[PDB]
Amino acid sequence: LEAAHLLEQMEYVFDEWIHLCNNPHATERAAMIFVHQLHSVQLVTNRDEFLLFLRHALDKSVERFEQGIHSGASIAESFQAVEALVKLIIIFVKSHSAAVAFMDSILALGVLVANSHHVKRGENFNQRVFYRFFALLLHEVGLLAGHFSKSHYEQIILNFAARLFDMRPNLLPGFACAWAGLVSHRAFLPVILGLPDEKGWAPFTKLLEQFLGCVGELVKTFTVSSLGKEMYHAALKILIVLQHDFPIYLDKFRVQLCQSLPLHATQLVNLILAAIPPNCNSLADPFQAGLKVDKIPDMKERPPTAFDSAGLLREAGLLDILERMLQNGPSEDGVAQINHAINKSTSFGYVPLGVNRRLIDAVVARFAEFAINRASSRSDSAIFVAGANDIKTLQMLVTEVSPEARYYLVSSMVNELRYPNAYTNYFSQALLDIFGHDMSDPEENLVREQIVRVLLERVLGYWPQPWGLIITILELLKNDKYLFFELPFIKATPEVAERFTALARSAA
Repeated sequence: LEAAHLLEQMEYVFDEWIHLCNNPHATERAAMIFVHQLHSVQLVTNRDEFLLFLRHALDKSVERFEQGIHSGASIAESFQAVEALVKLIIIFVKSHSAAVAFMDSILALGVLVANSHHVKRGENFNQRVFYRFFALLLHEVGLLAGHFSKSHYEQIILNFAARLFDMRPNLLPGFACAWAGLVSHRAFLPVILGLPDEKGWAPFTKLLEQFLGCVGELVKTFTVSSLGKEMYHAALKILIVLQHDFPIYLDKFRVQLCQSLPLHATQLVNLILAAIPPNCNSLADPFQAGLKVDKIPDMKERPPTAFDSAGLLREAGLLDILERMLQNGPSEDGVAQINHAINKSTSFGYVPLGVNRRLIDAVVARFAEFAINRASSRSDSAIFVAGANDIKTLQMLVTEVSPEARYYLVSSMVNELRYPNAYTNYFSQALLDIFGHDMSDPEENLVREQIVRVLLERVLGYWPQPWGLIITILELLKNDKYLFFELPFIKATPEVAERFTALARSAA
């Protein structure tokens, strides 16, 4: 009843504020008179009444924008309503942590209004006005970087990353394009990763995994719509930027990002893997002369990882048995217990169809870590040992594991061989050892078909490949005993053989 009058008062105040911003014959002093007057005439006494005013103002800004666009006015002319709101907002944040709590409340406010216009108008949602709102706030805060303390500024950035996640394409699918532009925005993306001690890497990787996953699902459904193209192109551009500007982050969180993407999305995944650290200059041409990988310094260095492989296994309660198998050699009961946990994603008439990706990625990662400890202890300082228990543990693992499940098992190892490092080194030696194990046996031959089928898919595409990818395959080609040419898989596909032969003829 009386509540209707209150809203009409809030709307009237905001209208007067817009007119002041639009009037060129207005003095600069006029604006600060308006804001001081807001508290004296009891228009806005409490902090809640201010938020309510800002709730209604952001709502009107959206209505004003749609009004302007439909009228035929320029897009800049229609933005003046939401722009006037942001200006008033900035006035209060410079009046001063209260400022951090004030910024956070407005961010959460924008989320509420965005969700409101998506609930009330799902198909009639307009991303343009809401994107402009958050984009301006990102820009203005960046200008006030010197004002806030070093700790207060970081809190605002982290809170911004928190509020962006509250507007997921899963929860706000009609805001996906704009949300993508906010994650890739030059006022947020560089500053979140720019924070010291990698404080912003964890919030950012959460947004990105939602983003990459959103694209991946679109891609799988054979999209032709502008949405899919806009979303996929945004994915390409953001990964290209991340690779060049922040290669260390893309190297450290490589596992988490690949999981968000479907495996067959080869190009998107390749952008993550082909990334190289700035310090590394050991990148040599695989084709050149008689290149010997064993004589490389960075081949023993351990790349950084944000992946918690050890913790994920412990949480699954399978960490203890794996380490016991890495010490005591492969055990039949052990592999079977790991395999069941892998295929689990039990009751009467129940069969598993899905495979746990992350658990597999955890297991694979542990085989390399145990090789690192060995190298430090040994006088030979070699990472890979052909007669060790772990390589036989991995050997038996690939054999007894489900065909679909072994596909993810091998794909994990190939994903690890990238630029010259210990992980690339270990899995390059390990993947060949499995391929060379019991070549005469028919069952092992089938596994060899699964390995080449994965490798062939990665090199089939016309794009820069990882270093370790080419290195491993060339060794698989150059070696006589491997007889890759006369593998029943290579005998099966003529077109794949054509592509492979071209690589074999470039294999100087």
